Amino acid sequence: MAAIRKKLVIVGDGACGKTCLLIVFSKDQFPEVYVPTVFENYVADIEVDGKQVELALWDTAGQEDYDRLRPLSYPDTDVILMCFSIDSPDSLENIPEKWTPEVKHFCPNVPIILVGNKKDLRNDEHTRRELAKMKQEPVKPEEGRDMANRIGAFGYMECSAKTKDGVREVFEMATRAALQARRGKKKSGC
Amino acid sequence: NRPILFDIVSRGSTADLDGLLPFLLTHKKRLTDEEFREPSTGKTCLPKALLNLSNGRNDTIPVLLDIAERTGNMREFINSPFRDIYYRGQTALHIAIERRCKHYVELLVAQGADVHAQARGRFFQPKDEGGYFYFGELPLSLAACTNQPHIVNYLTENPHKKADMRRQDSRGNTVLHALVAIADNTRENTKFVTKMYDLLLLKCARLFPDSNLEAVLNNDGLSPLMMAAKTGKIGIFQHIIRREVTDEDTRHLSRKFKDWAYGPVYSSLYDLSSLDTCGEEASVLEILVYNSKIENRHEMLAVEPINELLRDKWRKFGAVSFYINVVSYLCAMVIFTLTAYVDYLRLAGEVITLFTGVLFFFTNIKDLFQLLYFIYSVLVIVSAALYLAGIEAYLAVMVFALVLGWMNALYFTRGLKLTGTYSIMIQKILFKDLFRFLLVYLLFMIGYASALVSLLNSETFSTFLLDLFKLTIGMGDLEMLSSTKYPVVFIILLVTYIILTFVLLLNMLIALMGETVGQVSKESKHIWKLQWATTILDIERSFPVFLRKAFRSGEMVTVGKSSDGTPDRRWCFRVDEVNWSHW
Amino acid sequence: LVSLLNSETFSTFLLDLFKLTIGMGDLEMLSSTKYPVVFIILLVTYIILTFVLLLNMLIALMGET
Amino acid sequence: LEAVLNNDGLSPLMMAAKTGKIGIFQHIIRREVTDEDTRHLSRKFKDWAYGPVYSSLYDLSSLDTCGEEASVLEILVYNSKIENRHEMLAVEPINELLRDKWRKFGAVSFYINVVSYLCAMVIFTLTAYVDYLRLAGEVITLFTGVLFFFTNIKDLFQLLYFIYSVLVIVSAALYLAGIEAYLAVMVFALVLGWMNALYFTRGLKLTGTYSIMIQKILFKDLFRFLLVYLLFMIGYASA
Amino acid sequence: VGQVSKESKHIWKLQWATTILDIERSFPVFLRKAFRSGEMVTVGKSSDGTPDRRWCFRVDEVNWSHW
Ligand SMILES: Nc1nc2c(ncn2[C@@H]2O[C@H](COP(=O)(O)OP(=O)(O)O)[C@@H](O)[C@H]2O)c(=O)[nH]1
Ligand SMILES: [Mg+2]
Repeated sequence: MAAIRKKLVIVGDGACGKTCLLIVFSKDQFPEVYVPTVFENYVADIEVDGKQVELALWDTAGQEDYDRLRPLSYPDTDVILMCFSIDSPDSLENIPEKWTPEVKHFCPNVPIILVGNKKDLRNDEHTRRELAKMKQEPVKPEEGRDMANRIGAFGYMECSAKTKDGVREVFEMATRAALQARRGKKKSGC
Repeated sequence: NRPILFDIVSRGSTADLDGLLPFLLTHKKRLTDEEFREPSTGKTCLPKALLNLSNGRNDTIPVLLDIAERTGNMREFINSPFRDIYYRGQTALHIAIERRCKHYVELLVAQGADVHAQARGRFFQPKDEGGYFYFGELPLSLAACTNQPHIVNYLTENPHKKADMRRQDSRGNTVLHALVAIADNTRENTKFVTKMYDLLLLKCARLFPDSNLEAVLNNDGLSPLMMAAKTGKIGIFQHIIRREVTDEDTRHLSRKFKDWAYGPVYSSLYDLSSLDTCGEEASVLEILVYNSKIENRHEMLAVEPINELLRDKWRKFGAVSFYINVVSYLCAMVIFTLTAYVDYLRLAGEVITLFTGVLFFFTNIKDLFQLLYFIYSVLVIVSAALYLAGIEAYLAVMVFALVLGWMNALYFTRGLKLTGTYSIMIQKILFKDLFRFLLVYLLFMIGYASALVSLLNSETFSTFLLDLFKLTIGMGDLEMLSSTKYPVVFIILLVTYIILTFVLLLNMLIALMGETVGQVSKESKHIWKLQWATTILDIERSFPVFLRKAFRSGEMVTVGKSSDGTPDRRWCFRVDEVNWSHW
Repeated sequence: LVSLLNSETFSTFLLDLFKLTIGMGDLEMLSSTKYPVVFIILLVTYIILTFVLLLNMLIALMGET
Repeated sequence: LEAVLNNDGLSPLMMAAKTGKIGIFQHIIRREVTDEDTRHLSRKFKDWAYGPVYSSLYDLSSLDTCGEEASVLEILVYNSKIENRHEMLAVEPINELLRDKWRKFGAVSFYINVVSYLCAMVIFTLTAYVDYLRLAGEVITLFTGVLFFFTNIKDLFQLLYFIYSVLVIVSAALYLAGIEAYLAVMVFALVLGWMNALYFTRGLKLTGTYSIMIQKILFKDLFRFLLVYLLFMIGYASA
Repeated sequence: VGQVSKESKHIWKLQWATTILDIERSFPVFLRKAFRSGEMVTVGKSSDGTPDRRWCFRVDEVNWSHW
């Protein structure tokens, strides 16, 4: 009928594929030469269950000077994709430490989907050898499942921008979660 | 540098922009980059260009658009929003519409500018929320609000990307809701708003035959008519209620039809959809007199189909069933009066007394000056516990409650037309003037009692106070005076104190008639209808759905064959009016 | 008032209460009362209510009538 | 030129306000001039507009409180003696200034001033009546009366309040003396205090009209009627 | 009261105004400076060049008539 506008924002450590994940979702064409630091001011049309939804995709980076302006993208946020890299274990442990409190502080009572990107690289020989150099291993799916339950994640999936694997379903669940209007209020004042 | 570009854009000189594209391509900079944008609000070059215009003409805009297309950031360039809370969400198209530049609006539309962009900054909220101007946060609604019909026509008829009229903002308001919001009671505003409303409704009808725009509701769950009734915008509500449209294709959208005429007498049907009691959806009449909080509420009842509906209701319940509700309280008063007083029958009636008080409390809790009635219900309770106990103080509680009941009889007088004004006047005096006067007088009396005690030179004060009340009556003798160290000063004071208490109370009567009753005298007739209306509504609310369905006013009429073919059957209430003028 | 005092017993009270409205009569009832403490406030309150409602009548008469 | 003052020390705007010439004062307050060279001479500027809503600045130079120079608003309602005073408050920037002030003090701080007199009334009421604490409060009673008188002398129907302050004084001398007539003085003053409560009612919006009406009746009609009635009663007593 | 009845609303504002003024008079210069109404605005560049900065009190008015 009449498309409903929902705001989606992606927050994660750098080089975990947030911009690429949105880009593959937008044009379904992997950019092999040029990747902007941020993908902004785009709205995508998606239908999940009899409803047509225009999803406005915001993107947050923190390489240089974007961290100062990051907070003002949080207001009026409908759904969040907290992203990290499967081929980089360092990303996982910082989510509970730093990413979560900022998200809760600026925009609480918002759905959150914890996702791990680039499932292909966990089996890659080069990445496996590099992690083994430090007696490390790629982020196991069990750890991601435990983390999702640990921090109240709405859902946990895995993406692969190079192979375009699971992107449609991931954002499909993202908007499905967004369409839920929370549950009233808790401990509301009189 | 950024200030130089801003100044160039401010002047409007296209020549000064020469060489900009080579600079940007050499530096690989974008017009949407942070450096070029103003840090305070994120403002870009194009908004600055739009805000400055020479006789409504700025030559930089096409060059800016051309270079933005050359660099390949046109989408980001035109969709870049402001991030300041004060001006959050504003885009170039909002400025273009606000500045009444048709050609620039068309250009921006042609260049892929977002047309459903929201502007939810604090400056765009209603007055209550601290904002200045509210229009619905959509370009289409913004054009509709500022009396720009050509822009609405273009936005809805453009080939590149049309703007759905059904679109809803964060609040859920549609264009019609915003139109109702910005309307006021001034004549010109109501006229322009009505014309815009009708044009919008007809356009939506043509574009969307199956749907009905007015049916759409906001997050709060208000239709445009209901919101117009609630907020007190009289003119648009009156126009929405008496909408008549000649066009055959859109005939079903209008409300007041005309069935037949026989000369100077005409009988026109009206539409009671969403305007009558015993309906699952909220009733416009009910919300108009329950949570209106509107200073023009009294004038909202003067509308043709509104006023008469109450008289038609009056026949069914008003004039025939007020007796029963009155009588119920009379019977309860008798049952209670039996308290002080066939031992078995008397005990049964005594149980009935507590049962009647409990029933009054049970219906009181369900209904929630009914706080006075609540006090009565509260007082009933303690008596049962103390009666089981055998304590001797339950009589005091019963005394308070009994007097409260006989006083409540006044509320029953208020309902009747004959006593409707007198009861309300007594209550108003008891609340506005009498209450404050008594409050002040009590403290004054206590202080003067202390003064009299000092002149006499707790129990010694209690005797004086009781005998002083007797002195006000005059039955009691002046026992205090005899036992006074300094009566000479007291004698003048005692008379003076009585004068002051009485004269201030005498002034209250003068104050009440003019200061308090001055506005009551003028609006008593309007208030009486409101009082009558509230009483009528409560009667219908009590009755269950079956009982309400028994007396749904009006007669079902098939107005005409609908698009589906099954005639539209609104529940219509005929109105008879004769007029010699015209034919 | 009869209940507070705790037909003829009501007749005496009524006649003497009319005298009380005049003020010539003494408060014979009060002496013979089980609970005068509650009655004392009420008796004054009752007189106020009777008079103030009648005082309002004069205000009502000039403008409403 | 408007800066220039006369011997009395009045600017044209201030004199216009004092003497009651409404039209020129309204025109001086809302002066707007298009000429660029003389732009600084006008008062009401227009900052921005967004369609049907406009927001225009105004100039409060020589028109606001807490200024060393005399305030036009203050002189308009202190020593105006103008029969058109009520219409002078209707001017746009004048009327609204009071509501903006009302938020800061009007609706939030009237309670405190009211309460101060309530507390003083209680302290005085303790007079008739932990011996050491009671004596300390008794000293506080005289101190409160003296404080009321001290603020009364600074402020100068405040002549009624002056009478209250006057009556407080005699009590100390007679209390040291041990004379028995100080009670009469205290009686007069105590009733005066509870009556002064009416002045506190006047400030509140709800009782603002009733208090003033009571005072006016007590002064215009009631005073003269009582004055005549006293003499008539004395003569009839002689008869 | 005939003249009082008509002008009571005007008198009440005068009564309210006098009471408001006394409150501000009592407070010392620092306390008064705390709540100087309006917002300082640089109206425009003056002849000297330093913008004229009157203490201005914004007034909001809407009007459909005209443009
Ligand atoms: N091989 C491979 N590389 C990827 C994939 N997704 C992302 N990358 C790499 O990740 C790098 C940075 O990712 P980016 O989009 O900038 O993530 P962001 O910094 O959080 O925005 C890119 O240069 C890509 O080469 C993938 O699916 N396969
Ligand atoms: Mg990036």
